[PDB]
Order: sequence, then structure tokens, then C-alpha cells
Amino acid sequence: PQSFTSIARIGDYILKSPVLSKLCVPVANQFINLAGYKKLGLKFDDLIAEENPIMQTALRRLPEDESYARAYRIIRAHQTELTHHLLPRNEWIKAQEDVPYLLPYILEAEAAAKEKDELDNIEVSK
Amino acid sequence: LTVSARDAPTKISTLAVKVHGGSRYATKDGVAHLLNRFNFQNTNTRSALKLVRESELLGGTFKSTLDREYITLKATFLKDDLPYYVNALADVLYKTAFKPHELTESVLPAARYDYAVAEQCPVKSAEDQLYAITFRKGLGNPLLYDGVERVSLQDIKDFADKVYTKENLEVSGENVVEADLKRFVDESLLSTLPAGKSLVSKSEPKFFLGEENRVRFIGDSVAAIGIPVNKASLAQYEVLANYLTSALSELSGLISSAKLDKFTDGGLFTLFVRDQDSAVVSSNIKKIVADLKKGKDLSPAINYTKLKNAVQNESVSSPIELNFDAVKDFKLGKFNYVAVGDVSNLPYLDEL
Amino acid sequence: LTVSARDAPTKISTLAVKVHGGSRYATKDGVAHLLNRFNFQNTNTRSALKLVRESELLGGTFKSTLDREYITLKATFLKDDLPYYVNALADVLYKTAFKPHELTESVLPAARYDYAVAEQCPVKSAEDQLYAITFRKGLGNPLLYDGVERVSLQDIKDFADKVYTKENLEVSGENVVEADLKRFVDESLLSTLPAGKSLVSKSEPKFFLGEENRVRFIGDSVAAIGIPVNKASLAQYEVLANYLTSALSELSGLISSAKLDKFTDGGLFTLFVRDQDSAVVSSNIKKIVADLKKGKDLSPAINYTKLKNAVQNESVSSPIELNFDAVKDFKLGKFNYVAVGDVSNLPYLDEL
Amino acid sequence: AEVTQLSNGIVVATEHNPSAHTASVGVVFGSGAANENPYNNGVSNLWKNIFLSKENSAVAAKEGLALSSNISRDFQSYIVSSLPGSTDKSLDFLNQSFIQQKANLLSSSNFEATKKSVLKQVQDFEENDHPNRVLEHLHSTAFQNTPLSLPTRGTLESLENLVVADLESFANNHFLNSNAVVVGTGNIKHEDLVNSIESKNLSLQTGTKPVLKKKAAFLGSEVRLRDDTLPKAWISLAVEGEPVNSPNYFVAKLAAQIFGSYNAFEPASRLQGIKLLDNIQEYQLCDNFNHFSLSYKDSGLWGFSTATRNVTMIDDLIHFTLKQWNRLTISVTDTEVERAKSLLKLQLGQLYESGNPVNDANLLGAEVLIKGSKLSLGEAFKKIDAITVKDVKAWAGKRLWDQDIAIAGTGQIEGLLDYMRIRSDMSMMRW
Amino acid sequence: QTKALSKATLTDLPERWENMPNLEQKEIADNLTERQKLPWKTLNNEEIKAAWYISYGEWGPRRPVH
Repeated sequence: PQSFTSIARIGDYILKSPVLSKLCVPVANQFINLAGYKKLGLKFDDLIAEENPIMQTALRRLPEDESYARAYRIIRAHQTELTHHLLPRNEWIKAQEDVPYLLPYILEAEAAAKEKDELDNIEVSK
Repeated sequence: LTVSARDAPTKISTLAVKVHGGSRYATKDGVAHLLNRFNFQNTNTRSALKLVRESELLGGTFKSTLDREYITLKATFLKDDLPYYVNALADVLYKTAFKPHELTESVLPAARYDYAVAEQCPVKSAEDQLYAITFRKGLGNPLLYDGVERVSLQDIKDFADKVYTKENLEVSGENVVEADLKRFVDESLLSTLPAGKSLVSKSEPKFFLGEENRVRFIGDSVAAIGIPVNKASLAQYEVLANYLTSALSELSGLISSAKLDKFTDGGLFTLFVRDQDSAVVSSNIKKIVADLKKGKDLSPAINYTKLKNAVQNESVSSPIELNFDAVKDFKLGKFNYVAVGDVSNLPYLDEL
Repeated sequence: LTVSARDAPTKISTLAVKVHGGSRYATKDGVAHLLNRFNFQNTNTRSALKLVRESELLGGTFKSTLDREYITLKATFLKDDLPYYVNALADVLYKTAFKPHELTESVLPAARYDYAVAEQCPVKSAEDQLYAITFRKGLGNPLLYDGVERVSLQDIKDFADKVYTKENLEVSGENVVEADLKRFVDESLLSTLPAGKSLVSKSEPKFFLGEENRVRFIGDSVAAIGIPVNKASLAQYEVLANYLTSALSELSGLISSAKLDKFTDGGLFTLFVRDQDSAVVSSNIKKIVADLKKGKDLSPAINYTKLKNAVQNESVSSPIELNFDAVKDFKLGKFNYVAVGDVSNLPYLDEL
Repeated sequence: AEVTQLSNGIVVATEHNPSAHTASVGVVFGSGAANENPYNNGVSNLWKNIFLSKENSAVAAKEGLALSSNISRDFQSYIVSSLPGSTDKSLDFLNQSFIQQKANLLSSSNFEATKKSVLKQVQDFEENDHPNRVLEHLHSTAFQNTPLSLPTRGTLESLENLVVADLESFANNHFLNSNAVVVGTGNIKHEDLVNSIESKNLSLQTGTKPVLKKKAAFLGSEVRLRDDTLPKAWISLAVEGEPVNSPNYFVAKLAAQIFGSYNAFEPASRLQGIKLLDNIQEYQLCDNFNHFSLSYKDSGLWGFSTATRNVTMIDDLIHFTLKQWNRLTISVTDTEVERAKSLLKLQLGQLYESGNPVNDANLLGAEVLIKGSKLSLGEAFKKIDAITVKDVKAWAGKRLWDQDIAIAGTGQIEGLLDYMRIRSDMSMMRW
Repeated sequence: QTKALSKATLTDLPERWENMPNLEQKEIADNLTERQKLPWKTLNNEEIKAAWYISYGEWGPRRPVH
């Protein structure tokens, strides 16, 4: 329930700084490797919890081929952990392949919902 | 960028940007309907929700209308709110977002609703059949998108790039200062649109005569005739269209509707007979053309025609200014014919 | 009451009662279709369930087919069960119940299914448009009920006792002893049927040439040409229909299909070019008419169509006894034309 | 009726019917798509379609001959039909272009056009024809890694590696005198066919076909080609059935005829004497079904196929039809057997006794090729009339009661339950 | 002068070589012996895998003890 605009704001302030990007990005990459969702054949945007209207609009607005790829990666992850194994090492999601694909859709749906709730509580300056 | 305005001592202004981008100029069947239904969606700087909320708090409404020749962007508002509505129309023409999630969620269901309510009237069905058999691939393009040829989003962006040019639009204000409007349509984004070319032709639209089309339909039956009109014979067919639906005629108990659509380069006179059973509309349309093939004098209906033309060109102040004084007689020549409904009981063209 | 049979030393008999009661003889639109879907419902002495569950135990099935001329009542059964099936078909013709609950529960949903399955094929649409613009009120009737003019139950009863008359039917039996079939068709309820009039007319069906019709449709687009054929030049057009689809012609890869529907007073030659995109259909139909307007030597295809006519007269036993030897040349004259589908990109009759 | 003789190398079979107006000769080989690898899959389709090329069929059309051919699992036929006086023009055509001089057919610029149209044909098969592609997937998952698992049309990935060398290699290995029946149906007589096949000295090839190293074995399995963008749900489901030359061949045909076929939209298909209809009609569980008994050389299949739009109640459709299958083991009645006897005699009569002599040529060729002769229709009827209720109960206890099944499905088959619930439906707990 | 074999009868030979109807084992060994007579830069590397496997593959007499 942290909004992705907050995460993106803190993350962009980290990434555009010279000093703490070169400190904080290696510990993030080690965190990503130790997380081990890639060993199950999942990108990170398959991990975002989808039972909220923002993620439902983002998954509805996601294009058709990306949605089929996401559905296969989820079904393969369920089938993999059902057998208590991992995917073989040639089937792991590589680091250049782990892209944020759902993130622009989530960000525009979140900006639309925040603009909606700012306009619903608007006050004219009379 | 013709900018004209007509002042008044009046509370409510209105402001229309008319582009030549209607169904006459559609590169695919119904790309103009989708651009029209797309018009007041969100732009780059302002969302579509924010425009509706800010315009309500300022006190006005937007509308986008599609006919055969034009796409009209109208804004009705309180009088001293002019540069907001000018910049809103300029932003809509210049920088609309053209998002696929707006095509698939709000524009395509609205267009599907438009086509589904226009299908239920057999008069609009017969009217577009009439346009299609009189003019073929000019004005005979369909008004509304029905998905017969698939229109993608890049087609809508290409059509908007074609028709939203600086040479193809007219800014037309009512109850508004012309010096203020002319100051506000430059000092704007209407003055940095592409200066393309105006798509209107000065030629004649290549009509066709003696054609016939029959389509089956469940409901009311409509028999319709249609006559293409050149530019110089426009006033005579308008006096006929007002004579045939008035009390001067013996035929308006039979004629359900009759009108004349006027364009820059001519027009089309349409006549519709509509009823729920086919024997009535069959005998009616036989009587109409049998007594229109003998002549009719229309000089009784000239003053009535001047009145109806005044009350229907009071709204828009770009009318055609016909003369009406030199019209005397009419005799029906050749004409196109459309049956809609119970077509195996409606008469054929060679039986009229 | 023309009874004819044809023995064989085999296991399956096939009776057929064919009635001149097709769409060409329909009073209102689709009454032949509704009577056809009504055919094997319950009688006054035996239910429709009892008929099916006794015919299954005796080893045979009933069917009834509709086309433009005929309503065919076919019974395929094991060879030595013949009097049961002649009494079954005699009861269906003489005494069928005509209950309104049967109209609203079985027959109207079956007819609605038939119309909805034939509506999706654009070749059936183009074929009925072709028939309707060639022949207007006889053979050009709609084949299936679609509810544009409302058919009551009394209309179906009136059509049933108009066409189920003793002079308007033939009884034809494959693998039946002819003496026993003739003994079983009298001593039956085909002797009590009214000796009405035979509805077939030995005139010519008053065709029309040069007509054109365009139908909007979502999906495959079809361009169809249609030529009415008299009784004399019937076999020239059959040789043409078998020449255009065989490998003898270079146009067989462009033609989707081509056939000649034959009647007792002429027929209609139809040719369909169908695919999913209008550029190929336009290109192909322009090539077809530009090649057929020059001559085609049809004399290579004579023995081929002799074989094809023997093949298609094995299934039916309606012999028309065509010459095939005096057929030398073809050149296309005047023809009706139907464009179904993306009709803003299909060519008109002007351009063919 | 049927007569069958053996020449120097060729077996000849005729079914003379003197009241026909076409005669039809041809050659039926004995190696369909069950004699291919997974890598040359689609060779028999390419031979079917280069036998029916436009330049091969124009030569037949100038002489008044119509070509036909059929690719199946076991056999494949190449049939030339014409008028009764011109049987030797057909034998001459079949000899001089298919049998001996097949170097003009296998031209490049003919092979390329035929391969292109065959690729387009199977591409439009794999995405538009849904009941037949799930019957092919039922075959490909019931008999997997054995030769009966191959689609007869081939495969788009397989067909685009084929060259003319593969076609002529298959021709050398399988188009042989030891593998072929020369058929004649229509009103061609037998003595004239043998006199004109020894008048020309017709010889096909002289080798012997390779014998396959493994037989077809039924593996209880499933495959789910689910696609939520389709309107219906197509489900085929089958057990291992009887192969041909079984003693239980007609018992399997009769047991499939007990449950018959059904169409929801034909009013005389709702009034049949099947006890499954008054379970699946109340909520309209299916649009159609058909119960098949497919028999091959090695193995067989017995089951059903349905298409339904009631995608929420697929599992109860499957449950009700399998609980109707259980009645064959336990409580099938006398009346269902008599009704299926009459309907099976009618169905076999319409299949064999039909006007078309191309179909008679295919049937006679495959039957005489697999068992050396052809069973007459009177003997088939006397073998159908002898079936009792105990034969159906014994056959269903053997082949149906608590056996592994093979499932194939496409469309909206989310509502179709897993393998184990459907397999546990195959035997009720004696209630 | 014997040219190269088809692709789609030698793709992945070392796994379907033993499910092989045993006549075509002979008419795939002999043309490989024929094709070896050429200069050895002629040969495509699909057959050099196949020619090695028929000679030195772990099948038949080179089957493992268990």
C-alpha cells in the first residue's frame, strides 16, 4: 500500500544522485539476486499484488502479448514451486530481461486516481 | 484560419471550430466518427476529467458534432470566460494524447452506441443508402463506424494530422468580440498548427442517377427517393422541400419527411415515406412520384420558404444565401430510389 | 401422384415425397421455410416423439429439405419396412397437428437457428441477393424466414393445404419395388389428399439484367455475378460452370465457386469470388469479367462435364438430359452483380 | 459380391455395380501417416496434393477424368473416376503419370506451389477447424511417441523442411507392389480390369516396405490447448478401443451407437431414445456430441466429442456422459441394444451402400489391404444381429470400466476439471 | 557426385536412431559412406554429427554394461 509514485520519487532521487547511487545500487542488485524470483522464471512486475483497482486497470491496459507472457510466467512459477524445484539455469530470467513493463501503466493509473481525488475535494478561491 | 465573430448584448457566448473533416473526407469508413468521438478526450497537459471539472466550475460545456462535411467543436459558456475556452479548443486540436486505452474503453463503446441507435431508424438507413447510391466514394462514405473495415489508432492519428491543419478550419464565435477572439486565436496554439491545405473541392461531386437499392429490415418500412442537385438549382429544390412538407401540398399526408442537404458544391434532395405496413407506403410513394412527374408550381411557397430558411439559418452565420425569387415550376426527372424494410412488397424503381 | 421407383439388390431403401412448395411458391416470406421446419412435428394420431422412437427401433430416419422449388420429405430406412414409412409420410402430408405451442417451442427456434447459421456465410447472402435482383417476385423470394413480414400459424396452415395437394407432389423411391410402392401409395392417405392444382408454371420466369446490389458485412468479402439462363442454353452454362472450376481454366485459382442452378424452366448461373480482403476480390473479379468478355472455348470441358453431370445425377434423380455436344463457345453478355462485404472497396458494375 | 484376385505382384479388388453411371479405378497403398517420422510428417499430404496439382489434373480433365485421393492413418489411396466406357483411359493416366513417369509431377516450380498451398491449408486448419484439431490432438496424446500419434495433414513446422528428396524417398520405400491394392468400383467388371492390368504390363515397384520397430500403445494422458478467445469449448475424450480384425469390432460400433450423436438445434435430434438427453437437456449442457469407434491396424479409439457454450457446466456434462457409460458394464437394457442394432445397420448401410464410387474404392481398398478380403454387408448384418446384452457388458467391463482415458480440449476449458476427477468418474461406487 | 541428404530425415539422428525401422539404417549408412569420399570441407556439419554417431555412438555393441 505504498503508492508507486512515492517509490518512484525516492528511487529517482537515489538514481540521479552521484554518491548514493553508486553506494545504494550494488546493495539493491545483491538484494534482487538473493530474492530469487528470477530462479522461478518471474519478472518483478509479476510479483506486484493485483487485488486493487489500480493494478486491475494497469493489467487491463497492458497489451495483449505482454499479458500472455505474464500469464505463462505465472503458471510456470506455480508449476515450478508445486514440485519444490527451481527452473534450470538456462530458464532463469536474466538481468537485462527483468524490465519494468507494468510500471508506466501503474504510474499513469495512479496519477489519474490522484487527480480524480484531488478534483473531488477541490475548493474554489472565492 | 478564418476568424469571424458576431457580438451581442447577451449573457451566453458560444464558439465553434469547424474543420472540413467529416465523412466526405474519410480515408477509411468511419475514421471521422472515431475522431469525432475521440475529440474531447485527454490532451498532453490536461486530462479529460480536469477539463470537464474546470469547465463546470467556470460554467460551460463542450461538444463535438460530425456531419458529412464538417467536424465541429462547439463550446458554450458564460461570456467573459473566452480565452479559457479558446485555449481548450486549441489544445484539443493541437495535442490530443491518442492513447490505446482511450480507444478501447471510452471511444469505441461510444461509437458502438451511436451506430446501434442509428441502425434502429430506417430513415437514417435509407438516407445513407441514398447517399451511397447517388455519390459513390465521395459523399457516399458512411457517416458512422460499424467495423466493416477495421480502423486502427494510427489511422485516427493520420486522419487528424490530415484534417487538423491551419488552412482547413474556421473559427466562428457568437456573442463574442471579434477583436478579442482574433487576439485569442493567435496568442494561442491555433497559430502553430501545420498550415496544410484545405480539402474542399470546387468541382462537382460526380453524381449518379437511376440507381436503386433495397435492404431488408424488421420494423417500419421506408420508401425514399433522392435527387442530386447542382449549385445553381439549389433554391428550386429548397422551395420544393418546404412546399412538400407544408399545408400547401396535397402530399404531406403521405410524405413523412422531405429535406435538402446543401453543401458548398451542390446538394441532395431527399424524400422519405415511412409507415408500419407496406401497402400504405407503397401506394403513397407511387402517388408521390406519379404526381411529381406531372409538374408542380412552387410560387405559392416562396414566402414560406423565405421564412423557413430564415429560421434555420438564424443559428449558423455561414449560410448559402439563395435567391428564391426566380423559382416557378418543378417536374420530376430522374432519381435514385431506396427501399428499406418489407422490400418484397415495396415497389421497384421501374414501377414508379 | 406420380409414383416412380427403382429396384436394387441392396439393403437400404430411400423414399422421397417431393412437393412443389419451395420459396418460389411462397405466399409470404419464409412460409416455405416454416412449413419445412414444421414437417415432422406431431400428427393427429401419432406424436413426434412416437415417430422418432418407433423409427429408430425399425431402423430408419426422416428428413425434410427446402430449396427454391421443392419441399422434399425423405425417409431412409431398411429395405423391408416400406409400408410403415409410406404411412408415416402420408400422415405427415395429410394430418399434421399445427399447434401454436409447436410453433413457439420447436419450429421458430429451429428456423431462427437456420437463419443465424446461413447469415454468417457471405456467399449465401450474395446468392440470395443475386436471386432477388434477377427474379423479383417468383424465384427471387427469400429462402429462409427472418421475420421481416410476420408469418402466423394460419399462414402456415394455408400454405400447407395449398401445396400438399395430390397433383403437386411426386413420390420417388430408391431401392424400392415399384409395384409394391404403387400398391402402398394408394391404400394410404395419399389417396385422400385434395386433387388440387399443380403449381409449376411452364412460362418463362421474367428475368432482369444489368442489376446490382451492395450489402455491408463484417468479415469475408464476396463479389458475385449472376446470369439467368433459358431452357435452351442451359447446357452451355453447365459446361461453363464445370470449365471455370476445373484445372482447364487459368481462372480456377481466382474463382471461389461457380455453379448453375437448374429448374424446369431455365436456371441461374452464379459465380462467387470470396476472400478476406477487398483488394484481391476486386482484382480477381475484374480479371474474371475481362476474360469472360472475350471468348472462351468450352469444347475441352465437354467430357469432363459429362462425367460431372453423371456424378451429380447419381445423387439426385432429376434428369434434365442435356446435349453437351453443341457447346462450342462462350462470351459474356449482360449480368447482375452483387458486392457483399467491404463495399467501399469492391468495384461497381461500371468498372466491370 | 466383392471379388479379389492376385496378379504377378498386385492384388486387384472390384465391387461391380451395373446400375451405376460412373466407374472408378485407383490404387490404395498401405502406409498412411502411421508410417512417418515426426520429421517427415506431412509427406503423404504432399503426395496427395501433387497428385492433384493443376497441371496433373488438367491432363485428366482433357480426357474426362476426375482425380481424388485420401490420406488416413493406415492407408492412402489415389483414385481416378470416369464414365463407364473409359476405364482404360483412367488406367493409362494412373500408370503414365503417377506410377512410372512421376518426374514431371515432382518438378520444382510445381513442388514449390504445392508446398505453399499445403502450408496455407494446414495453417488454416490449425486455427479455424476446432473439433477436428482436437480429435487430432486426442490421437496425438493417446498414442504418444508411437507411430499412430501423427496428424495426417502433417505439421507446419514439419512441412516446411520437406523437399522433393523426401517425397521420392517415401515413394521408394512405400509405393510398392507388396503394399498396394488396385481397386475398381462403379460398373467396371473384374475380368476387364484384370485383362487391362495384364494388357498393359503394369508394375509399381519391387521392394518391400520397412517394418516399424514399435507398435502403437495407448497412454492415458491429457492435453489442454486452452484459448479463452474462442466462443465454445471443444472436448474429445476416449479410451483405448478395438483395432480392426477384433472379435469385438462390431460390439464397439454398437456400444458407440447406443449413445449415438445429438444436435441441440435439430428438433428430431432431441427426441432420440438416448437416456443421456434427459440429463443434458434441462440446463442445455452441450450443443452437440458424437460417439465414435475409430479402429486402426495396431490399436483403436472409443469415446466422444462435444462442443458446448455452457462453459460453466462442462464438468457436469462430462460427469453425466461418463455415468451413462457405466451403465454398459452394469445395467444396459435389452431395448437400448435393439435400438442400437437397428441404427447401426442403418449407419453401415449408408456408409457402404452409397452412390459415390470413390468412397467405395477407399473402403474396399483399406479393407482388402488389411485383411485380404472384404466382409459383405449381409455377413456384417448377421454379425450385428448376434450381439447380446452379455456381449456389451463383457466388452464394457473389459474396455470401459475403470480404464485410463485420453482427453483433448481447446477453447474455454477452464471449467473442465483435471485428469483425476474425470478418470475417477470412469467407475461408479456401485450406486 | 552424390549430393547431400535431406534435412528432415537426419535432424537429430542420435536420439531416434534406435527407434528406426532397420531398413533405412542401411540406406542411411551407405550414402554417408558415399558422401565421405568428397573433400571434407564440402560436408555440412549435420551429417558429420550423424556419421560420427553411426560409427562411434553408444548403441548396439557400444551399449553400456548397465
